Amino acid sequence: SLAPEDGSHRPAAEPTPPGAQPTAPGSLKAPDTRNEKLNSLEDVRKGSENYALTTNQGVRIADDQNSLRAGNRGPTLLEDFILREKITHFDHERIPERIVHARGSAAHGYFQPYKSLSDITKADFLSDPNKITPVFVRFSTVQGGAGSADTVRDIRGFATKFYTEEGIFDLVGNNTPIFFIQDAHKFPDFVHAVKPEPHWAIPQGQSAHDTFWDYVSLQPETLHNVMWAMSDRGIPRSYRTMEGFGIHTFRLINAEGKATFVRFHWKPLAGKASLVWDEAQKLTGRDPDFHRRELWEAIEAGDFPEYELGFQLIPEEDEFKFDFDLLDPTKLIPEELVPVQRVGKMVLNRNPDNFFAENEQAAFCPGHIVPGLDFTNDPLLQGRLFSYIDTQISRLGGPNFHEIPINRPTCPYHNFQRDGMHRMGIDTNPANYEPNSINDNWPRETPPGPKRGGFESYQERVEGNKVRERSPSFGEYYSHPRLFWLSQTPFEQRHIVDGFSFELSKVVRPYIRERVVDQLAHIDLTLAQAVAKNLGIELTDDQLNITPPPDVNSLKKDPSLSLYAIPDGDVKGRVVAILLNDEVRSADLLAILKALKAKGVHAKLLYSRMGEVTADDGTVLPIAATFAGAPSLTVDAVIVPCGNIADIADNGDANYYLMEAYKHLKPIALAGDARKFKATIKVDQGEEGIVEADSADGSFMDELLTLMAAHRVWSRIPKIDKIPA
Amino acid sequence: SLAPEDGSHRPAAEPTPPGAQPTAPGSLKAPDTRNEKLNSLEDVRKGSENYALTTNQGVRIADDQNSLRAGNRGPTLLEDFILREKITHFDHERIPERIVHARGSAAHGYFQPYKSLSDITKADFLSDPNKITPVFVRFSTVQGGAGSADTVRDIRGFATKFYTEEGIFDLVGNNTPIFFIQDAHKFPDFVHAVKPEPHWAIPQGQSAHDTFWDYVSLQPETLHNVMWAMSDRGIPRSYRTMEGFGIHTFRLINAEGKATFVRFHWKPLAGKASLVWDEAQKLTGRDPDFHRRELWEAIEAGDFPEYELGFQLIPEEDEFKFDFDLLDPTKLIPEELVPVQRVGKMVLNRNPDNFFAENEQAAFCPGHIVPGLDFTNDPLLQGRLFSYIDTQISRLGGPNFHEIPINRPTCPYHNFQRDGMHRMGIDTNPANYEPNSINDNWPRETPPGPKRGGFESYQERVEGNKVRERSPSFGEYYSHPRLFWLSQTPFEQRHIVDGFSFELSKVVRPYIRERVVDQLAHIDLTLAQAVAKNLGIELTDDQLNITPPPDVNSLKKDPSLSLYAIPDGDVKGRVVAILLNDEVRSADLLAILKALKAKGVHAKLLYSRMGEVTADDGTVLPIAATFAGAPSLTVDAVIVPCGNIADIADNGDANYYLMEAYKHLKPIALAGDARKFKATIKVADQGEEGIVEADSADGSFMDELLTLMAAHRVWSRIPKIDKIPA
Ligand code: HEM
Ligand code: HEM
Repeated sequence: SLAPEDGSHRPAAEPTPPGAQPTAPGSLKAPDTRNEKLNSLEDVRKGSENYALTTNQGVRIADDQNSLRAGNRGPTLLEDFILREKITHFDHERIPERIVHARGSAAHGYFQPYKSLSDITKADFLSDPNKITPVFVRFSTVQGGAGSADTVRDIRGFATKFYTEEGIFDLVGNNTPIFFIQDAHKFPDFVHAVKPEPHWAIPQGQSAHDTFWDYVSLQPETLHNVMWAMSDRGIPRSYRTMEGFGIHTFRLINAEGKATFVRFHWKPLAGKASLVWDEAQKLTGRDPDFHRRELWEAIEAGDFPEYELGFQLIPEEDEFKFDFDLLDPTKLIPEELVPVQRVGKMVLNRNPDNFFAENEQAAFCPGHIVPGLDFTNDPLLQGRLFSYIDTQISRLGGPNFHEIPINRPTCPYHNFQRDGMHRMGIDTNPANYEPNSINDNWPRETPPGPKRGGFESYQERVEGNKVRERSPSFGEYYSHPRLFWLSQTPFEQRHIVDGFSFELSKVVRPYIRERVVDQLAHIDLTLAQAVAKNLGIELTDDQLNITPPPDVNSLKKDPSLSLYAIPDGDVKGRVVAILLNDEVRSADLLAILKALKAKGVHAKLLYSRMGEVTADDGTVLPIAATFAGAPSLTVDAVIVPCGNIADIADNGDANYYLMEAYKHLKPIALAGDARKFKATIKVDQGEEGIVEADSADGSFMDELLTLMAAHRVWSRIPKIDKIPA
Repeated sequence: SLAPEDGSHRPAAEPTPPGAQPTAPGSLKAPDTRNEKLNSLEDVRKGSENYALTTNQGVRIADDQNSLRAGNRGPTLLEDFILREKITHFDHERIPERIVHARGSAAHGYFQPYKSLSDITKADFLSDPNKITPVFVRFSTVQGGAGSADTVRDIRGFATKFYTEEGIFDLVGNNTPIFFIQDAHKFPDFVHAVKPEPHWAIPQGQSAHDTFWDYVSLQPETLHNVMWAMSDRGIPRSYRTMEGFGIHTFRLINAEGKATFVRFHWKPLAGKASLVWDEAQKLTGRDPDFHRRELWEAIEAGDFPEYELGFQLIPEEDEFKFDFDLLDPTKLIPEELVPVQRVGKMVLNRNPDNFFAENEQAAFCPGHIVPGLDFTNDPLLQGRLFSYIDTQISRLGGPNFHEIPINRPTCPYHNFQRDGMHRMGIDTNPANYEPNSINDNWPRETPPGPKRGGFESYQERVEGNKVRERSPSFGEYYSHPRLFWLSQTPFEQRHIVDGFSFELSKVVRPYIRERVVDQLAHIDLTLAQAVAKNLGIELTDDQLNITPPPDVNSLKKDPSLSLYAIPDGDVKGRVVAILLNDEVRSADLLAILKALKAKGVHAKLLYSRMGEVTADDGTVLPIAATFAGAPSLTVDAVIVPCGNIADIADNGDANYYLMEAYKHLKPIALAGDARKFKATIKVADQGEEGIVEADSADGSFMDELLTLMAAHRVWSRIPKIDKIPA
């Protein structure tokens, strides 16, 4: 009898925009949204409604408020089995977090290819355009714990579990196309350096400390993935607005046994967008769950995250054609030399029911491949194949982690494997070995073949001695950092300079700072000088004379490496803050919202207090948040309609919201008297990125939506140093 | 060699101010700080200098950069035993974090009593003023994960491990004197409610979501601890600047067998200080490891955290002489009815060497008591006794967690317990059971005695029927929250109203907000009216007519419940930001620093870039951090000296630096042309209380600034920050 009579506790099982309703588990939120993986999970879902509360043994509980005691004011009794089971289960809730990418957010989806790829690979999931494969995707950061913030400067993980007809395929990618290290053997050294320092366990979610920059300074192979990290790539606006990459070269194998080299790409259909550092660092304070929240809400809204799977393809005879080793994971393949051809579409359309059961327990391993794919001798990748199965024995508590429901294949699985902790499968097979006659040798081996064949490795030639030795072909470190750098817009280049500058400023030992700078002189002198000047370091004459590295196969730049050089903006799923007053002009707010709804743009209505305001025309407006409660940090744009502006004109928080939005390069739109706010951000004829008009004209809504399509107002950067926000 | 020639890589083994040197494991940083427990760990401490790099089996590694592979562009081989060992170890580094109080920072220290307490207890470690007991202290939040932020709004844990001669005593406490719930049976319900919500695991380190307040609204026993939480107690300035409480009534037992009732207190020598919320929420962004870092750095500097252990003592016959029940842990004992007798002093004086080894693996339990102490029937505490041992099994991977070194007793430990995962002790006893004749029954039972006796429970009379039932004497929920609210300052009350309003602001279902407000009308109408207004709620005529709850044993208020009502200010260990310019007035700096050193106040010098600047008298000043890099959030005060003020006058980061500190009520001092900054903070020519100003910083200027800091924050300023866009 505790629920409200108006039924305001329950959300609607309808797509609703962010903040409209309580968020719910996905099967309640969207019961009609289905795929084969999600239908297969019905057998393990527990309901709640109209159920007696029980122990795990099915015994109904009379009193869930009290321990059993020898009297009212008595001591608690050992015999209280209901108390102890409840506490015992609570005391054992936690399991070890992932050693890396502990922080992650996940959703169910489906994948479909555009056309049969059966010419280049015999993988069943790429075999036909009508073949629809369920996926589960987890996006993550890298350094921080499960309880760390989302919008840190870090790499992001992009791992995809394809539940195919011929097995699970895990594509375990990152949001940059390279990694920091060449050889798996040094993964703990590099991960120990970026991680919090072992004496005092500081700092969390930050590469900005001494041990990371010490390692980078002594291992220049790192410098290419560090540039990406120090770029706006390091702080994305959303998981929906970043690129995914496989990073390693892998193989495709077709029915003839012909092997094609591949690199995997995810391209975001919503386009690439990133935060700026001041905004990102502050947002870890205002909303540490910002990416996790944004993603759940985009999906509850129907703003389904969409990505296009892309292949970079290289014939086997083309292995040595480039200036870099294809097996080197610190080098990218420029899109200018090898294009991405579109392979398929992935759509994330449903949230999970239980984060711990589905996200936290989900296990990806890049070793999970299917017939039609295969590895290469990329010596980072070779090392990963051992690690992902080893870690699950402790993290998921045994070798039966595949029987945990999220991890189960939809396709059939039968073998002679037996027992292990938390064994779920009860095998009826008389034989637990092959060859056997007592079960006629079932289940049986399948020979390799074009469809439904057994897995067989590509018969790659191996010649050479047993050595622990780095290929000399890997021993070039500066030319790809340089290609990346020259491919960036000038405003991206300052953001990179500022990232290096900020992080190095945090480094306590100055010699570590000086060595990182000396490494930068080897990539480009302009970038190297701009950092030295922010650190009060002066380049020597030797440093000034360092010859630039070769370009990569004759390229001066590649613009596919920039987030913004070629615009790809889509406003659908973006959010505007609307700053109300106590007597809002109804005409302005009516026009504003119908323009946003038309382009799938969301709004939140903000005031100095919660509850309701009334517009000039009597309309009751409910309030989503306070100006302090949902700061500018959390929106793409700000719109102030006309009304009793006097009401908010001297409001400290209302003026700061405009200044915070303005400093962070966001579009700002002012109608009527709202223009008087132009004084707080020191703007009168007006400027690019401030939309102003007598009323929210509809041309006014067109100017604002056009700016939102370009994501930020880069022209504004020269003005923001003056503004104290 | 990879190290610099100059030796700038190694910190000095002598105390230094924060930022002066790189931080170090405590045994490198302070090798001559010792106690019996730090000396006991010497057997497991592992050096690194001048040693061969080896496998765990002690095989020397020749090449630590490469997998073994067939050809230098070849596949990795299974037979590489060195790579697999390194990867495996890495692949298995994490253990589960604690279910609650996962986020924490800890340190070694000692405890000494002021005088022999054998009159009221036979606890050996309280027996003698010369008895020095080593400790390990862990401070924590409650809700957040091990990787969540320090300065969130939350309860803080204050756990103390005493290594006594008669066994380990863990006093496991929180920074408020009550808890949210009465019976341990509902702990999982309350924790599930305050924790991130199960569908999407949002939000981290916050109680500002629907399920916590849904529970608060439907369970009014919660309201007293919610009041402390919504107050500035929820956002302390430092672990050094908060109080500690055991919460439960415990028993002291003396040699004669007399039981005395006790509640435990930790009184901070550095005094009580707290953040403001806007400042604290932002610090979780700018520096989420702020409490952890400050603790480590205070100790590296020599500003030791110090606390006074205090007892509230109730003789057994007074058990019913309060109009609240002593065994209810949502109820507090007012220091006005029962004063805290300061009984001893604890000092935290050494950082650990390895955070995982000592902090993360440290296990505390309220069941770990020693002869001279006993329990009560407090039903929250009764439940705790089961849980602390139970999680330790999964979290530290078996029943041998006491053999993890930081957990080990310094006193002798011998029993018939055998085996278990990772058993370290090799037992030579021919017997693994008693009674035995084969070892002559060693080891042996000890009869209870005044000193070095066996533990025997206090023979408390039990009369009742087996019931799952809540004492009706527990069912009064508003009178302690009222006593707390009346005991606060007007600015403290404003901050509580703001705490409730901001958090209920983030509650999505308005009926939950209406419901929490209805509860506040049962506590106090003024507080209920101010929260409803901030939420656009109108109290009904009914809500307006709700009778206030009665006084607690007729106290009108208790100023011990307030952080600021009585000044306890100590500025030793605080920090000042000094905002530099490219030609600083040396006269201003020379006075600013001389006065801070004298009071033990730290300074970090700040500029628009790193490196150095030169003073007008030719002094080279090293820059500690940028304005952006060390925001106002991280300092107690800001002083701006004279020099070339034009250099930073148009600097947005520098103006905003002063605007943030002003909004957060911090003291600001401006000398000479620095006064030109008064305009950014909208201070008039006439000046205002809380802005120190003079044409040079001569003596009166610093005495004015340091006086403001003793008062911690400028409360008079709260009406003037409405009109600052910061
Ligand atoms: C290009 C290089 C790498 C990429 C792109 C990569 C990618 C990822 C991703 C996306 C995850 C998170 C999966 C999830 O969300 O659950 C992850 C986790 C992990 N990675 Fe990597 N990784 C790389 C290199 C390595 C290496 C060299 C090692 C060790 C040899 C390693 C060991 C692990 C482990 C232990 C986890 C946690 C495993 C688990 O509990 O499931 N990774 N990696
Ligand atoms: C007044 C009430 C309570 C206080 C003051 C309190 C205090 C604490 C503190 C300070 C810690 C952290 C210890 C550390 O740093 O290692 C802790 C941990 C814990 N508490 Fe509580 N607690 C209370 C109630 C409860 C209750 C009722 C339960 C369970 C029924 C409980 C279960 C736990 C558990 C399981 C841990 C984790 C311990 C570990 O993993 O080592 N607590 N508590």
